[PDB]
Amino acid sequence: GNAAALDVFKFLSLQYQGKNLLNWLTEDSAEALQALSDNAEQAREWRQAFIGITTVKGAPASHSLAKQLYFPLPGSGYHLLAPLFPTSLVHHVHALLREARFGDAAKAAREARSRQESWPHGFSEYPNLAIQKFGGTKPQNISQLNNERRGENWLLPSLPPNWQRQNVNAPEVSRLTRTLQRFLAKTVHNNLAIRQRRAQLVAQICDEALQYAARLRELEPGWSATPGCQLHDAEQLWLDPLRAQTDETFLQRRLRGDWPAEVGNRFANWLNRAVSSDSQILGSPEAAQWSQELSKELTMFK
Amino acid sequence: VTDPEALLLLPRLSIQNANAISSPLTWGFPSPGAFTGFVHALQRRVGISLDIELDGVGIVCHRFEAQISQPAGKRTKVFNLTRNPLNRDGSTAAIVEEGRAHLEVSLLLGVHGDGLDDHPAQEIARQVQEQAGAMRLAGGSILPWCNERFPAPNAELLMLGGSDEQRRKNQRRLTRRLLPGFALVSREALLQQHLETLRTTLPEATTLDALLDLCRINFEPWQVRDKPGWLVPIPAGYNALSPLYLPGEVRNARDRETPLRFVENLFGLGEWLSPHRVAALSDLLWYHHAEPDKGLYRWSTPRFV
Amino acid sequence: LSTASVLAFERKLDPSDALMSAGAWAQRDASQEWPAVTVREKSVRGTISNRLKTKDRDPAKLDASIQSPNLQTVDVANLPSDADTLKVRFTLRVLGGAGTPSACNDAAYRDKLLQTVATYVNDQGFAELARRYAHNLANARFLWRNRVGAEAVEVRINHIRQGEVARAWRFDALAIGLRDFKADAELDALAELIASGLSGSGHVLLEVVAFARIGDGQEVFPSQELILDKGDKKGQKSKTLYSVRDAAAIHSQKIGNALRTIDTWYPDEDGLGPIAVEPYGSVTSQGKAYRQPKQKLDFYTLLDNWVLRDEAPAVEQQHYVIANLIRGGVFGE
Amino acid sequence: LSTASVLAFERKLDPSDALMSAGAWAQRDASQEWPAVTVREKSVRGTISNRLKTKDRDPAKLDASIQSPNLQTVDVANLPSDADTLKVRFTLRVLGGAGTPSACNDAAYRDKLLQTVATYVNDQGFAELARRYAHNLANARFLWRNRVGAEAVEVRINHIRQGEVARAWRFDALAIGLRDFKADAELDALAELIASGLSGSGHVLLEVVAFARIGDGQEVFPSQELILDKGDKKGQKSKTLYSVRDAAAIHSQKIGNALRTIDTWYPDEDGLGPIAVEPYGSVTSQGKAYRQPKQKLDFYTLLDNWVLRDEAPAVEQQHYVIANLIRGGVFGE
DNA sequence: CAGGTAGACGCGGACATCAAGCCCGCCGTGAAGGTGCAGCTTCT
DNA sequence: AGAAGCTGCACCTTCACGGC
Repeated sequence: GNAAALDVFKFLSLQYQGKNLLNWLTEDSAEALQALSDNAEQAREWRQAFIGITTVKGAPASHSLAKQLYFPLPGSGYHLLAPLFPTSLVHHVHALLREARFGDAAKAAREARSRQESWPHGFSEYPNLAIQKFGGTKPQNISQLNNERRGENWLLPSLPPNWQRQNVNAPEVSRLTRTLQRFLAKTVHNNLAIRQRRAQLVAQICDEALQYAARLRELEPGWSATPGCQLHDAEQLWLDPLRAQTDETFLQRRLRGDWPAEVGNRFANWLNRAVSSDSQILGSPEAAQWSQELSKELTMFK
Repeated sequence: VTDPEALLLLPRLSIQNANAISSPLTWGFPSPGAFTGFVHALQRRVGISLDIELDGVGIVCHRFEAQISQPAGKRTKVFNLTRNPLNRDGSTAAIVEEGRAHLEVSLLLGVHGDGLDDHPAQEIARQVQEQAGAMRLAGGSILPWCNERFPAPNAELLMLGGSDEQRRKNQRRLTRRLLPGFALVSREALLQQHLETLRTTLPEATTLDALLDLCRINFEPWQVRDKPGWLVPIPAGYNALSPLYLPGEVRNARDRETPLRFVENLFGLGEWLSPHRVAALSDLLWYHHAEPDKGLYRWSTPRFV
Repeated sequence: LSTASVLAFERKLDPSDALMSAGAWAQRDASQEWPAVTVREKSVRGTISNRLKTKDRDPAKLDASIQSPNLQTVDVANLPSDADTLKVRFTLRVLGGAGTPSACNDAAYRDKLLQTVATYVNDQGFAELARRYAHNLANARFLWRNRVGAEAVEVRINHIRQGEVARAWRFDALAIGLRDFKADAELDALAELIASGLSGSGHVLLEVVAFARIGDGQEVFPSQELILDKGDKKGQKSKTLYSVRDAAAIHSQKIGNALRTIDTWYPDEDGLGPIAVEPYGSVTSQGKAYRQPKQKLDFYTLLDNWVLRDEAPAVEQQHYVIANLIRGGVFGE
Repeated sequence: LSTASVLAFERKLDPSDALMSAGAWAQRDASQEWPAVTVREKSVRGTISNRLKTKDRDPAKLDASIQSPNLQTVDVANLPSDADTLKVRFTLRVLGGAGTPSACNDAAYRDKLLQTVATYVNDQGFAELARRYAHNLANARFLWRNRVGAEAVEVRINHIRQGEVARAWRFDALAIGLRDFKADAELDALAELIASGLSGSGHVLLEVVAFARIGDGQEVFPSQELILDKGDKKGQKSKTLYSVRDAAAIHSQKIGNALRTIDTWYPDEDGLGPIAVEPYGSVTSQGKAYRQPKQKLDFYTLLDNWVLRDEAPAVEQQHYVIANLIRGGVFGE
């Protein structure tokens, strides 16, 4: 209402053992004579003027700046659906979980961790809150409960991520393969420079595989039996286990020699099925040649 | 019965001053009610001329940049406002706080009607895009792709237009175009599940959703409890304060031919998945649910799990 | 009879945020590889140069305060030392459907308003209004502080038809002044294009890019962000600039107010200059609000004298009324 | 007629962040591709030079005075060992239209202030002010500590018209003193050009270069950054020199302070020299604030006597008031 | 107008220690409020 | 000499501290 009448609400919220039977003072008999101990006319009139003007409405309206939004009915038609601001006080639950005993739980969390036994109550943090204040300097013009909090609607965030989260979230090799296929598609006199460019392209492909093995050495030392082991037993150990998570030689096939010939074989099978031009079949001796090429460059590590 | 036969993909739209205020309890990304109202306005302006219905819409949000600032000393953030002109006599007017944010979101929406057999292949999508370029999305003007190094086209994929291997191939080539984004999903079964695991001889008022929004770093014999995905609070519709009134009853309405009602916001839980774990892209679409003589003017993503 | 109780009008002539790049003059041809100017935070040391309040104080602490320094931390945007040209670029959508109210209660008021704007566009279409908008795009008025020290400024405007350019304009923004509205050929062509985009026919997308010769290493001004400074140390920094995609830019409303300032018809010495088109026409610079409703020249009284009491205003004031209709707003009783 | 509650004045005489390069003397003419001075972060071993506190006054922990090398981490900027000349380069716009505020509330106060500034500039133009500005540009006062031990300092001022010079001045900066404003023909020409830029009668952007013979491989002093972070140690540098793109530089507000020292009128002992122009005219390094409000010679009382009560001060105080208006800032109730 | 096939590239062992990390001063302000009534003013 | 609308003025009214 008008802020100048807010004084009367400060008269009506006087908790003299009960302010609910004082604002809408209906269940009182002594308070009517206590409001004016002279007669019963002005006492009853003031009592009904106090219980009446706090349960009264007027007329339904929405003065040209309140929001009101069409909602599509299922068959056809609409409703106008004017939203009104609620007085749900999560602000009390926000303030009491950020100042009252957030301090005690936070000090138990922040000086008792060597002590494993801390205090048996937790706390939250509520990050990325947003302050919204309705009345600018004088918030009394809005309402009464907009003066207890000094504005400060305290909005919780939504904020869609950007491919990183703590809760949960989620091509030059193709250029080399394409130019290798387009190179062995056509032939110009079939001389030394063709085999030089073929060795050049397969050299770039296998050092790209070496760079892929090196740049995936930056993930973690210890993997596990994470699923998808249909292609992941020979190339399981080509991506090295960093020799630091082992620490007691828990793996016996790390140096048996099982990995390099099989990794070269399956790499050359991948390059067989990937590079197959109008000269359709590529074949097994070329597979053995590229297999032993990558196998020499993988046993060169030790 | 609201099942699409196509999925018009509108590409990565950029939105310059959205409504970063979403609800009286939540800020950040705009309401999904804005996206359902945008698609219903598109069906009002385009879809009746093609005899097609436009129901359901996705959200990816390729990037988000709110216009906020941190008060230098506090743990919260305040909104960068705008400046309104003087009132009548020369005096700085009372400021209302409007939250504005720059969005970049692509959206796929479910075409439904009989206005496509094989004739409008990619002119129906061109018509919808070139008409939606002159429109706003949440209070934000959709910047319609100025002269740059590349264009960004639209797409129209049919579910019956292709066999099973082509169905999954077209789903894969559709989800490659919106893979850096994050799909927004209504999660109400998860909210009721977390409520009824929370409700062990103790009641609730609204803490079932506030407890999933926060970051509790509590101790159990410090530890920190984890949540699956970004479980955010979202405004999921409205609820009835008032019995609905006749058109010639409420003073100062938007028009005097529609019934008006006084409503409150409703609050639910949403998730920002990545769109490569959706398992059916015929899901992930936001539909209305009136039940209008009860209230409950809800919007959701049904048929999900 | 009675006016509409809810009367809304959407913003036609909607611009976008005006990103700022930096580069050398005469390299305006290859002005797409140009890097943007990034806002920096710098801490400054100054004095207590504000005037003091000698109420419930003592003289010793105040003159000891004005003897002592004053440490602040502001935001600043500079050109590099290898770039004497600022490149301010934005897009502009001319929507269409000018006089249509986006919300109106009374059907009779809606019909009379549509008939009024229909008779206006029939007898005098969007010629003068679009000519003034094309002037305020042609002179670089959207450079607010970036125009006062420029040696030469040039505005390049390109109409994007389908996905590519259809028409190119190149204007010298200093020959076209900020206070006069002349008549040329290319300006009339741009005004006819703006009128065609404003007559409901099309929704014209233009790009505007303005080159400004400021100087090597000089300081440019992106639009300052409004933080109300009522709380715990949220005003210690005193200057925050607007940044979108790691680049300094001007707000949308500032560019709109800059191409909107076309009104040279107010009852207080109209030879001063064009002011922004507002109801109760206000300038925040002079701190005055021209066209007060004590005189009969505000937007509200001219509106419900035009469409309600059937008396048309003067030929210059109905231009201002339709300029508020394009400007958009929330009115009604 | 009273003072407006918001009064903002925009910076005239806008400098840039002055960059520093190093080379050899007598190669001053081809000093375009000179290599820039970089900031080197070094770690020094020292002693305890500060006076002891009451906690370190214990007989056991006066060992910090005895054995503590004090292990600090500072920045430094040195010339190359075969380069004995520091070159400092910046640009300076002077805009004009000094008395017009960019923000006001009372339009009557705005008109009265414009009337007082107008009767000033048609009474006495910007002659003494631009003369003192050109004198502070003449002697390299912007070389702050780079001037106190230099053997010969020479400045070159180029009036950049479009992309080339239009008139070049070349001053021996040591012959022109730092305490008295003498007369010279080239100085009067530069003062007349700065006055023509200060009256809005032209666009004036100058390029100022200054060479100083510090010494072969000596230490030059750029601006030190202010770091607004309070109490912490063992990891704090406490000396961070300012640099743009790995080139040591002087702050723009430092140059703006240095070419503003034109105030030889203050009621204290003026036999020392010119100080900068601030309201309540302060030198916070010297710890004393001249023009205290206990005297009637600060900026605010002289301004509100000149504008409100129509009490015109002396001509020197008029120069001080207009110099504060050229400086800019926030004035008002 | 052409320019190679084959095969393999070592082990061991170790990688410093001492002592300290400054003091002073200060941190802009102006503007961002609604409702209700008393009286004045203008017009009839 | 009585009715409508505008303006001027009064009336209401201050916090708890350290990044999944």
